[PDB]
Formats: sequence, structure tokens, C-alpha cells
Amino acid sequence: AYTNSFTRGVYYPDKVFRSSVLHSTQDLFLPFFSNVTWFNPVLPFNDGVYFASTEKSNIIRGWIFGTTLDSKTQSLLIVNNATNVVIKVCEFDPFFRVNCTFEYVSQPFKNLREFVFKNIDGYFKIYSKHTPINLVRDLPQGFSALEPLVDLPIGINITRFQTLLAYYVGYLQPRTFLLKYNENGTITDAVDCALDP
Amino acid sequence: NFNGLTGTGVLTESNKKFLPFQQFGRDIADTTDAVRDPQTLEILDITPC
Ligand SMILES: *[C@@H]1O[C@H](CO)[C@@H](O)[C@H](O)[C@H]1NC(C)=O
Ligand SMILES: *[C@@H]1O[C@H](CO)[C@@H](O)[C@H](O)[C@H]1NC(C)=O
Ligand SMILES: *[C@@H]1O[C@H](CO)[C@@H](O)[C@H](O)[C@H]1NC(C)=O
Ligand SMILES: *[C@@H]1O[C@H](CO)[C@@H](O)[C@H](O)[C@H]1NC(C)=O
Ligand SMILES: *[C@@H]1O[C@H](CO)[C@@H](O)[C@H](O)[C@H]1NC(C)=O
Ligand SMILES: *[C@@H]1O[C@H](CO)[C@@H](O)[C@H](O)[C@H]1NC(C)=O
Repeated sequence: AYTNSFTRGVYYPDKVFRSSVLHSTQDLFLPFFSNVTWFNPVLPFNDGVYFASTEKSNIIRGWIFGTTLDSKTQSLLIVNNATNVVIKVCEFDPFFRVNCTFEYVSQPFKNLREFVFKNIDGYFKIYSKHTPINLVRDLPQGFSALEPLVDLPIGINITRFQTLLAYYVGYLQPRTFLLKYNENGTITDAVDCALDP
Repeated sequence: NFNGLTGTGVLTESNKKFLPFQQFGRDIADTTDAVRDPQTLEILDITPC
């Protein structure tokens, strides 16, 4: 199964304040109108993952990111529980039935939840946005940028990932975007410079 | 010197709506025109003397 990503999956490329300006940047972004698979198998991570879900029952518990996903290698486990999120890295049909070096605990995260997962420069970078939508079978149109949620300096190899329990999965590509910042420094629009002439 | 960032100028209160993660803004010459004070988390505008 497959749907249309439209103009979703754009996130703030850095942490610098800008306003009333068109800024040109090159980074790993979800290409506009890219084919986004609509979904529980283990999936490739490739160069980064666009993830979104529309569960009204708080089904998505979290995610597993790693390679072999077994006792041979360090892997990242992100699990959401009541009023908390727990993130750990250890030598770890999961769903509670799912050498530790990373311990992190912070705040938890019709209701469309959008996430971007990157694994670059030793950082597992998570971007996130939460908005209401009026559709169930597809992703909404219009534009909304994802602010960074957490920067995790866990220096591990990720090639595959799995979702802990509908959801959508896309992949990021090296693309150039022209981003439009409004008077409050919010990215309100964008152009995918390689979409068409 | 703000958290390692140096320069010369007049500091005033900023009215820029920085997001919770942003520490400084940049101009078209890639100069810094605003910073987040590392102790008070106050946003300050930088206007050259
Ligand atoms: C997405 O993939 C599906 C299934 O292969 C195909 O039917 C559809 O045309 C594709 N859409 C786009 C936008 O590439
Ligand atoms: C943890 O590291 C030690 C190496 O001293 C290894 O023997 C042990 O099996 C590792 N844990 C797992 C689950 O492999
Ligand atoms: C969520 O899980 C963590 C495990 O680190 C635990 O410490 C915390 O108390 C749990 N929260 C609740 C409400 O049970
Ligand atoms: C991650 O593991 C895979 C195993 O198939 C390997 O091919 C790849 O080069 C490794 N990447 C890094 C950065 O270690
Ligand atoms: C965001 O920009 C709009 C102008 O479109 C303005 O009316 C609104 O007050 C701004 N938000 C804040 C917090 O200043
Ligand atoms: C750090 O500095 C900030 C800003 O002046 C102040 O609000 C805060 O109380 C200070 N904290 C400590 C631990 O000294």
C-alpha cells in the first residue's frame, strides 16, 4: 500500500532564528509528493526516516532502531509510558514484551503525529509535530514544519527499525529546499527545488 | 562574550519570537543580530555601535 506525502516531512534544518526571509538549504528531507508506504514488519532505515501516524487510541508505543536487532549489537529503544518517555541504548514480535550506555528520560510525545528520524554525526535526531486532521485514510495537505524534539548523541549504527504498537513510512533524501520564514520565524511554506522545472 | 560568541555592539531587549531551542539569529552577512543570554534566557538584540 502507498499514499501521497504531498508537502509533509519538512523540519527546521538548524537552530538559528530567521524571519521574513527565503532561506536556501541542503539537507535530508522527504521529497515532495514522494511515495509514502501506508501500514508490522521490520523496515529499512536508509538515510533517515519519515514517520507519521493517525491512531486515536494511542497505539504507537515507540520504536526500535538498530541493525541486527539482537544480542550482537548496541540498539536504541524508545518507549512511551504514562506521563513519561524512556530512551535507552543496550545490547538488546515485540510490543511489556519488547551493556547499557545511554540513559535518558523526558516528557512524553484525528491526532496526527509526525516524526523525522535522522542518524548523522553520532546523533539520532528526532523532530516532531502534533496537529489535528480531518481525514483517516491519507495524509493532509498544506504545510507545517517540524521543530526538533530531542538531540541524542548516541554514536551507534542504524540500518533498520521497527514500530512498537495505522502508520506511514517514508525516506529522506539529499534535496535542496527554499524555506519561507514569516515574521515570527515560523517556516510557513517551502519549495522543493528538484520537484519540477 | 555570550557563551563563546564575541563582538561589539549595543544590547537591547529583543521582541523576536525565538523558538524554545533557538540560541541566536543571523543576518544576510552571516553576522549575529540576536542572542539568548546563557543565564537568564533573555533574548537580546545586537545593534552595532
Ligand atoms: C506509489 O506506489 C504504488 C504501488 O506501487 C503505485 O501504485 C503508485 O503509482 C505510486 N505513486 C507514486 C506517487 O509514485
Ligand atoms: C556484554 O559485553 C560482554 C563483553 O565483556 C559480553 O560477554 C556479553 O555477552 C555482552 N552482553 C550481551 C547481551 O551480549
Ligand atoms: C515510566 O517508565 C519509567 C522507567 O524508567 C519509570 O521510572 C516511570 O515511573 C514510569 N512512569 C509511570 C507513571 O509509571
Ligand atoms: C552498519 O552495519 C552494516 C551491516 O550490514 C554495514 O554494512 C555498514 O557499513 C555499517 N555502517 C556503519 C557506519 O558502521
Ligand atoms: C504571528 O504572525 C501573525 C501575522 O500573520 C501575527 O498576527 C501574530 O501575532 C504572530 N504571533 C506572535 C506570537 O507574535
Ligand atoms: C543561572 O543563571 C540564571 C540566569 O541568571 C538564573 O536564572 C539561575 O538561577 C542560575 N542558576 C544557577 C544554578 O545558578
